[PDB]
Amino acid sequence: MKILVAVKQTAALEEDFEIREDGMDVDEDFMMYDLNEWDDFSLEEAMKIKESSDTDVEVVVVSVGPDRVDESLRKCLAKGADRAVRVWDDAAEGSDAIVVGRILTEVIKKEAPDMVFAGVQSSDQAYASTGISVASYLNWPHAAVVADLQYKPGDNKAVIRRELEGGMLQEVEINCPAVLTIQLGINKPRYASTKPIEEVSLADIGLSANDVGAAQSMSRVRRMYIPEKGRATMIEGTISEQAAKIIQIINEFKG
Amino acid sequence: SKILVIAEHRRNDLRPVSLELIGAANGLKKSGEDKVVVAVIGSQADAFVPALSVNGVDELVVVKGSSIDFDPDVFEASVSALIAAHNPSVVLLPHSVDSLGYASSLASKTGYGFATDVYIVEYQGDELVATRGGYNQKVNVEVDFPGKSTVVLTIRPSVFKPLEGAGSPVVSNVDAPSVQSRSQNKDYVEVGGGNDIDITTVDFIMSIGRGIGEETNVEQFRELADEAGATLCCSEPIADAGWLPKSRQVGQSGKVVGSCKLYVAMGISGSIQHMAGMKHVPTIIAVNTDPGASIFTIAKYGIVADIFDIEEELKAQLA
Ligand SMILES: Cc1cc2nc3c(=O)[nH]c(=O)nc-3n(C[C@H](O)[C@H](O)[C@H](O)COP(=O)(O)OP(=O)(O)OC[C@H]3O[C@@H](n4cnc5c(N)ncnc54)[C@H](O)[C@@H]3O)c2cc1C
Ligand SMILES: Nc1ncnc2c1ncn2[C@@H]1O[C@H](COP(=O)(O)O)[C@@H](O)[C@H]1O
Repeated sequence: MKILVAVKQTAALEEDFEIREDGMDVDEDFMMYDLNEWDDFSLEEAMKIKESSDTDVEVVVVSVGPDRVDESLRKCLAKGADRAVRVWDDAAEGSDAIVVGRILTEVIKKEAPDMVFAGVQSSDQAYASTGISVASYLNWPHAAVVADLQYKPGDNKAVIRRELEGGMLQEVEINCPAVLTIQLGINKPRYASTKPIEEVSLADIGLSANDVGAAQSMSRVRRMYIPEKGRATMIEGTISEQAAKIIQIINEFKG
Repeated sequence: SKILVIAEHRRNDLRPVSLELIGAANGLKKSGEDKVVVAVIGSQADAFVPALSVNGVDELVVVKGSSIDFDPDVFEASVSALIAAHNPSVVLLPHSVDSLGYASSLASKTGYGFATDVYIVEYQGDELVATRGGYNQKVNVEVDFPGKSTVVLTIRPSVFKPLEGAGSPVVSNVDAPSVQSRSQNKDYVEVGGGNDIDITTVDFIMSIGRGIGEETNVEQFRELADEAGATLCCSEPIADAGWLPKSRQVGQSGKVVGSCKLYVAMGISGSIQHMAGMKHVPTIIAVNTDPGASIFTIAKYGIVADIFDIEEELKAQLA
């Protein structure tokens, strides 16, 4: 019994970041990298399933990305993931959600897991696409935005709740194996912020430069730019006068 | 050419994002002669033809599949057959929880252009140019779809304006392709937790986010809210943690605060999903120590200061 968890190391930007000379991305010098927030919850859900079971449950984390990503995979192993896999070649640079879905599927084919978990979306690009693209290439049952999972290892069905707009959920019975995208709040991850990572090349999974990268993506980036955004009226001063302005605004509202 | 719009309904009600997409489709088409085709999918979807017989709809296709409401196998199959039948240049879906269940699967099988959560779209000549966000909404990413005769976009809700008035589409009925779904929908559910206030009805909200830190810090904001005559609401992490009831959560998964005139957002970054619940509020005050927080891009007033220091001074001045 095996659960495969696809994880992304996302980038967040420091203040005063700049667009790189070619205009296709932000300068990497302004990026801070960490595990995608949604992956904390999906990894925790796999671990909860592992701990609730007397049957062995292998939890395998997999990420497509350059060598910086090993730091995040190492942290997953430290939380009790059994194995971690990084897939990369430089040709994979610029791969969108659909191409990454394809690459992930080639690993999943070899791992032959009983369930695949992915996050609802990434905190950086927020495509909300990668996990369900994997489901297409696998041709597996799937559901997106899973906030509850009733599943025991080896069951051929599970019952999920998907989190809908406007304060409601929908219970859905889904055939297993399945791909699920996992929403924030499904559990309370316990670790709130020597076994090597397995390194896999495109060649290892039967792919070449022609299968991946920007040229095989389903849209082309023309440019990335810092837009003009709306601007607040910043209240400067001491805490006391900032509070005084808020009260005046409150009073204006009340009268 | 044709632009195909996939409408959305749930629990017998048409979701208003449907009409936004029709607005988007009509604004996008290059020529008077181009047609907007709207599809509504469900076993009881004929009920929605009056509500979709509106300005800017040239053709309305009622697709009867096996499920009442959204099912990802049913939808992917149906939309794939709609694309085949109508050969649209552009297909518009809502960036909704339903679409998340199938949009990218649809795009993986075929050579279709694809981008999600799009909030600017136009033709430059015959070239479709779409804009979405990058790096937690800190940039715009502008994309095109070279050589793609069909492009599927999911469209950010509450960006594109609906048209006004009725329409007279050519209405047609089709059966969805006959393939058995690998899931079955069961009950809709609203989860437990206190529900003493309907936050869609209140006019003055103080809302707390992850910036409050530990659960022990909730009480001081409850006290502030009470002293001010505001209703205490929150962002998702507070409610997910069980620190305030889900009924107080503002945003996509929570509630839209339609009656709110004054919203004080304390320790909330302003994610897109939080904004969905409160960006319409006429006077928004944000209190946040990160000047780069998205919330300041919609706030009327901003205070780059510690929320605990602000809360305590506010309380003292109010007394
Ligand atoms: C399908 C889906 C539905 C969703 N629905 C909702 C929804 O209904 N509602 C919702 O809120 N989110 C929703 N989200 C979740 C959303 O993506 C974000 O995770 C969430 O909005 C972030 O909440 P936050 O702003 O409180 O936390 P954060 O983004 O972590 O922001 C915390 C903020 O506090 C500030 N801060 C920290 N310390 C202090 C201090 N001492 N003084 C002042 N400021 C401080 C920080 O600068 C930061 O900006 C949804 C997401 C998905 C994918
Ligand atoms: N490079 C990647 N490697 C592994 N999983 C990924 C990668 N990119 C996205 N994902 C998965 O998709 C989720 C993010 O969704 P998206 O916004 O579609 O990228 C993550 O939580 C992962 O489960």
